[PDB]
Amino acid sequence: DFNNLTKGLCTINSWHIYGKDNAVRIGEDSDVLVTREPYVSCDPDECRFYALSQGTTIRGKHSNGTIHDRSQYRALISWPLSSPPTVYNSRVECIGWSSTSCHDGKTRMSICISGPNNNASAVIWYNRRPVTEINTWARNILRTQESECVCHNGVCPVVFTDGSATGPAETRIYYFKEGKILKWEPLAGTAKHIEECSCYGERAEITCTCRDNWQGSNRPVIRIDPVAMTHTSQYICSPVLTDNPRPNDPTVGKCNDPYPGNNNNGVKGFSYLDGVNTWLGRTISIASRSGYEMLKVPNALTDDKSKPTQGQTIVLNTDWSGYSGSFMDYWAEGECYRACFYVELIRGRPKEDKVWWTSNSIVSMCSSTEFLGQWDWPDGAKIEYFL
Ligand SMILES: COC(=O)[C@@H]1C[C@H](C(=O)O)N[C@H]1[C@H](CC(C)C)NC(C)=O
Repeated sequence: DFNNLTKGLCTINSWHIYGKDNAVRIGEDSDVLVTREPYVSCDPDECRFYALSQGTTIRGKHSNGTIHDRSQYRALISWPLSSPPTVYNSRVECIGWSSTSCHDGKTRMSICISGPNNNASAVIWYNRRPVTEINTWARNILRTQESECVCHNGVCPVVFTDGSATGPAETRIYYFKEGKILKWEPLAGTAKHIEECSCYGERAEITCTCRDNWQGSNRPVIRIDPVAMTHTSQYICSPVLTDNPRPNDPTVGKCNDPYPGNNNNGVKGFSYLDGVNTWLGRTISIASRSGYEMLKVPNALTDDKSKPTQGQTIVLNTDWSGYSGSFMDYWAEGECYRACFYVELIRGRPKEDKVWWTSNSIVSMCSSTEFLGQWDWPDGAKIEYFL
């Protein structure tokens, strides 16, 4: 049967290490593919790492220029958890340079988008076969979440965006079932710009924390009702800003508007908004993608004055991070859903231009009801070795 979001989130008192692939360190002397925009996603019988290959190995001569985001040599690949994305173990879900993927309890739906900027197209795969196609509607880089979608009784909402990344754009929430379109709605609510949403599901509701790439340093949020197939949007009210780059934390945040200070830029991120059991993720640095920390900010979503009450560093401010998204093992034993997340640890350009490539490795953590001691998890690769 299709999976149903019948549980609530487990109580988040800290974070335990879930998975790490040390891909760059290993790829230094093995056939590991160059990737970026990775995530984690589970099936009823296993969980896997996901990412957008660049169609070449790190050591390969074609790794030169992989700082680019959209080429005809990219594809959404998945591989064994904590293993590295190698040529020999990576499974291709579909061809394209923007994606999302999730299992509905019976089988898996995967979405890849490809094509020129003014004419991209999305192909929705289900049970590994192509089923539905959707052409651009704004003729400007049709794109998706870059992390797993979430399903409820067969219905799997997916947030897309087409248009300018630096101003008003055309965002849509598609409601799929068995890879077929049941309905779609244009974005509503007060979120003024949407991109790369990180979502999770609990108690028949789907929360997506996204990125306002044009004006908000606070992160927009879309909560979706998968049964009525309706949604609303707002901004995380809390003054604890979580995008990047971003201005310094104020004492009051903004609920229905973007907090200003930085324009046309950002990073994919996520949060878990569950009343007092709310945790936010953010790079430690306000100017670059360095370091990563989790911050317990009770009622962040609705309290425009909520400040940290607990925290945990995931990556030190002297190590590179990157995209970060949410996922959960909706098929684990237990009474509650265990909040998990991954952090893309970017290596190479533009920050490390001694090499001509841009890749990353993965770190993943899930929550614990215990108050576990913390440690930091850097990529671990030594750039000098690639010289
Ligand atoms: C797959 O590439 C990404 O995720 C890239 C990565 C890059 C970043 O922020 O690091 N910007 C994304 C770019 C953002 C758009 C809104 C301009 N998306 C696409 C599909 O080109």
